This record gives sequence, C-alpha cells and structure tokens, in this order.
Amino acid sequence: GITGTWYNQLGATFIVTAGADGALTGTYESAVGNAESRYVLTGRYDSAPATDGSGTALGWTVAWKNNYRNAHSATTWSGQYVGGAEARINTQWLLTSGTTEANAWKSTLVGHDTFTK
Amino acid sequence: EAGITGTWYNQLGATFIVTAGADGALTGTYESAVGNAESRYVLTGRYDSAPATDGSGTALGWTVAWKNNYRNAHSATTWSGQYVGGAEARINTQWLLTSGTTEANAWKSTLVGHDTFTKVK
Amino acid sequence: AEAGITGTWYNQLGATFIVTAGADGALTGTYESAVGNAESRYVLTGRYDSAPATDGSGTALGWTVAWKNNYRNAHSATTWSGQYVGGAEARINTQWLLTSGTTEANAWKSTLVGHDTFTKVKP
Amino acid sequence: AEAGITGTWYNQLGATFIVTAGADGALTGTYESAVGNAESRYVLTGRYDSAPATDGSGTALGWTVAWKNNYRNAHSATTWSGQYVGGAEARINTQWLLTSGTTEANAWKSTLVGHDTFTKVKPSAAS
Ligand SMILES: O=C(O)CCCC[C@@H]1SC[C@@H]2NC(=O)N[C@@H]21
Ligand SMILES: O=C(O)CCCC[C@@H]1SC[C@@H]2NC(=O)N[C@@H]21
Ligand SMILES: O=C(O)CCCC[C@@H]1SC[C@@H]2NC(=O)N[C@@H]21
Ligand SMILES: O=C(O)CCCC[C@@H]1SC[C@@H]2NC(=O)N[C@@H]21
Repeated sequence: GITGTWYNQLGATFIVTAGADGALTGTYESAVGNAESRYVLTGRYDSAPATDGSGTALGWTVAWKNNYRNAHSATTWSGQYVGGAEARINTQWLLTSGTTEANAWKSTLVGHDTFTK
Repeated sequence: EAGITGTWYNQLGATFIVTAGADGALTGTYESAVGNAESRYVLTGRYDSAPATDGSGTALGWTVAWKNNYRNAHSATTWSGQYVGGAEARINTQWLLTSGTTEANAWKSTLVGHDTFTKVK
Repeated sequence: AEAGITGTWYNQLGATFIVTAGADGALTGTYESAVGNAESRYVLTGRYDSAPATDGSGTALGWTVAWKNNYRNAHSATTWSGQYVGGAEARINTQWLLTSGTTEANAWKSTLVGHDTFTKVKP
Repeated sequence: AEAGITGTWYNQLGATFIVTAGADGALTGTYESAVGNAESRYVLTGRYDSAPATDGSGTALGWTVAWKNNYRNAHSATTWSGQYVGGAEARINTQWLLTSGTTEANAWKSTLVGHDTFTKVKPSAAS
C-alpha cells in the first residue's frame, strides 16, 4: 500500500518503493527552501503491522546534497501509513542544519506533513 | 572510511554500529537497552558527504523500524542531528518515536527526546 | 469573523480554549480537553507579543496547563507554542509538548509531541 | 513556594531563570537569555502540579516567555515543558518550542525545537 507517488500540503513530490523486507527507497523533491530538483531517500517500515485497525509505522531521511546544490542539512520524517479508500501518510519531521558548536541550540526545525496519492 | 563509521554508545546504554558510504549512505544495526526491544535491528539513513569547511558539524539522520526475529513493537524511531569530529567526537541528536495507533488515538502516537553518542566504551 | 486573540476557541480534537489577552502581554483563561486523563475545566496562563510586526507576519504566543483541578490529577503538564494568523479567518496554529512526571528510569519516555489548530468557528 | 521549584536557576547556555511557585499552582518570575535576539530580563508565567505522586516521580511543570521588553522585540515566544527532580543535585529537565511570527508562506520554517537542563549551582567562570 506504501509503494507509489505521493504529494504533501507544501507541493512536494515523494516517490517511494517498499521492499518485502522492510526497506524504503526512492526520491524526494521539495517546492520550498534551499533545494532544487530530486534528492535520494532511504528508510524503514513495519512489514507485519497489527490487525486491530492500527496504522503502519515508518520513517525516512533526506540529506540535502545532489548534483546541483548542497544545503548542509538533513530532514527525517516519522509517522504512520493509514490505509483505506483515501490512503494517507501522517508525519512529524526534524530538520537539522550543520552549525558551529556556539550556534548548536538553533540547529533544528520541527513541523508536520500530510501525504496523499 | 573514518569519522562517522564506527561503533557508538548513548546515555541509555544503546549500541549503534554504522558504516558511512562515499555515496552518502548510512547502513548498520541498532540495539536498545530500554523499551519493547530485544537484540539487533536493521537501520538505514543518509549524511552530508561534503560538509562546510568553516568549523560546522556534518548533518545526518537514520531510521529503525522495531521488528526483527524476536519481537515486533509496531513502531519506528528517526534520529536527526550532526556529527562533530576531533579528540572527543560526538553525534548529537533529537528523535521522534511513532507508534501505530487507531485514528481516535493518533494524538498520543509520538514521543520526542534527545540522545548523545560517543565512541568510548 | 471576529478579530483579536481574546475569545472562545475550538481545536480539531473537541477541546475548548477560553482566553483573555491583557494590554501588557498576559494570557489568562481555561482549557477543557475531550481526550486523555482529564475532565471539566483547568486553569491556564501564558504570554503574547503585544506589538507584532505588520509585514504579513502572524502574532507569536504560548500558554501552559497543569492537569490538576478539583475533580482529577494526571500528574502532567502541556505547553502550546504558536501564532495567531490574522488572515481572512480567526485561526491560531500550534505545536505542543506534554510531559508526565516519571521516575528517572522512565524519563526517556516522558514527553509526547503533536500539533493543534484552533478556530472561533467550531470545525 | 519558599523552597523547591522556587529559587534562581541556570542552564547550559548561560541563562538566568528567577521563579516563584505559589501555593495555588502558579509560576511567576523573570528570564534572561545569553544567546539569540534578546537583551536584559523578560516576564514569564506558567503552571506546576502542586500535589505530585509520592512514588518517587518528578513534578510536572511548564512556562512561557514572549520576547518583548522595554529594550527590544524579536516577535517570537518560547515554551518550556518538563519536570522538577529534588535532592542534593536538584534539576529542572526540559524540552522547548520557539515559534517566530511569519507570513503564511514561510510558516513551515517558523518553529525551532531543543532541550535545556537547569541547576541551582552557578557555573564556575571565569574571572
Ligand atoms: O532548506 C533546506 O535546508 C532544505 C530544504 C528543506 C525543505 C523542508 S523538509 C520539511 C518540509 N517539507 C517539505 O516538503 N519541504 C520542507
Ligand atoms: O518501545 C519501543 O516501541 C521500541 C524501543 C524504543 C527505544 C527508544 S528509541 C529512542 C531512545 N533511544 C534509545 O537508545 N532507546 C530509546
Ligand atoms: O492525559 C493527560 O495527561 C492530560 C490530558 C492531555 C490532553 C492532550 S493536551 C494535547 C492534546 N490536545 C488536546 O486538546 N488534548 C490533548
Ligand atoms: O532569538 C529569539 O527569538 C529570542 C531569544 C531565544 C533564546 C532561546 S529560548 C531557548 C534557548 N534557551 C536559552 O536559554 N536561550 C535560547
């Protein structure tokens, strides 16, 4: 149910394949911030979830370097896939930029993204 | 390689074994001493393979889904942070732990915290 | 629509937030949750920017509830941090942290995080 | 209210946190930051659990600063959420959210997250 092409409330394009082992692999493209064109992603998901109506746990990471640009930063998304006639992936995320140790207290942004097919 | 590649330990007694590839990949295993977890779990992630040379740390992140051959907690953690080199190198992080829940219980699905890793001991 | 932070507000979880914004920056009022280890109303206090920018920016604010009243005590506290938007509708967008008291061995799992959006028109 | 949470507290970033805990559950006082767009003292208010568990658990609490005083305005607010742990090495252990006001287009980057630990013993340094 997870494999396919997804979009969020910020105009992003999330392309991902879920392997039978628990792997997540694919590409991320952001419409905002210090970013252009596509970026590599990798993560993990629960391949035998509970059967009681609970969602399926997952996560993935992007490091914001590619052939066109390097922002010296990385985002991780943590959340759950909820199946159904209108499938969704609901997340919260942490964006850390590299800093001097004197600026380390302001290194990390927090937010939330919702994805649909 | 040297630097991030190695065996790391946090303040909760975890053992984090990782390899950093020249292509920006992180690969390895994670063992937790706390929570609904037993033995080792697979991890994967990414890092900046060309950091700034102005004294800044190196940005990185990784994910564990808590299922292996011993048990399954129906959950996953992501760690987001930076690597700082030198005589007392560290990896400094914040994390999000999401558990699978019904819709009505989604407001209490996610724990947040902070872990510091060192290569000593 | 009715402008101003002072008023009666509802979130996407069934909660009610009743607040007054004072001229010096203070927030005072009550909070009622429809989920968790809670019943009836609880005291809150907080702060807001009483002279915000006017370049399209929202108004920054925050408040705290400790989950003890005359009916129940959950031994926990939540803080909400966010901004009053000030666009075409009355809306406040927030992120929150809920910490429960724990022993030291359980402190790693002490804190939940999430996001609530509040509107004067019940959603 | 005269001891415990009440007192002068210091964190790992050089801040000074001066607070009084009332019998009624209230927190009142001043906060001074040594980093960021901030100068001199700011007003704070918050709440704590005035009847905590007796099994050895910490005391739950939270407070807010809006970063406006007579000297400057950063158009932002921070909330700290955490617990008080008493003893010879008493601490207040916290996680925090700092929201800046932004346009609707930039709302995705409005909020910083971190963690502060406070002690009643003033750090040594430096002159
Ligand atoms: O600015 C950077 O350092 C890199 C681009 C960051 C984009 C962020 S990741 C979280 C959020 N969701 C998106 O689709 N874009 C932003
Ligand atoms: O209980 C679970 O659902 C799985 C085990 C969670 C262990 C967490 S991950 C964050 C923190 N750091 C650790 O080393 N262990 C805990
Ligand atoms: O169970 C508790 O410890 C006390 C009640 C907590 C309810 C939380 S506060 C964050 C979220 N928003 C709501 O309106 N309710 C929940
Ligand atoms: O830059 C601003 O907008 C206001 C100053 C923010 C300072 C922060 S609050 C969290 C952290 N702890 C401190 O003692 N200082 C910083």
